[PDB]
Amino acid sequence: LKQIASDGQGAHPIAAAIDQLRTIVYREPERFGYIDSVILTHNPDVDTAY
Amino acid sequence: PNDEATIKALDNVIKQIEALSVIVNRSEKADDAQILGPNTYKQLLEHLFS
Repeated sequence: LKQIASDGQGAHPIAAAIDQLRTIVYREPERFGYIDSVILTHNPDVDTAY
Repeated sequence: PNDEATIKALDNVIKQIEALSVIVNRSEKADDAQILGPNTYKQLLEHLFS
């Protein structure tokens, strides 16, 4: 079966779909409800741009 | 190919990987040091004459 699959048998399209969607996941974190890191501090300095 | 078997296999393998990645290794063993208690030296019998 492994030899049968290696010889040109195509994968299910979802493989490429997941590969393409994972890139989207990286670029916009808060759309999927996760944050990379948090900072704990006693004297916060606000970002004026926001 | 039946496209519904590939989806089930992918879901099963993903569930297996997710389950394997949550196991934690934490041990809270005690120490081999022994708690000591109080003791009093005892007196052996003696005889005194002048």
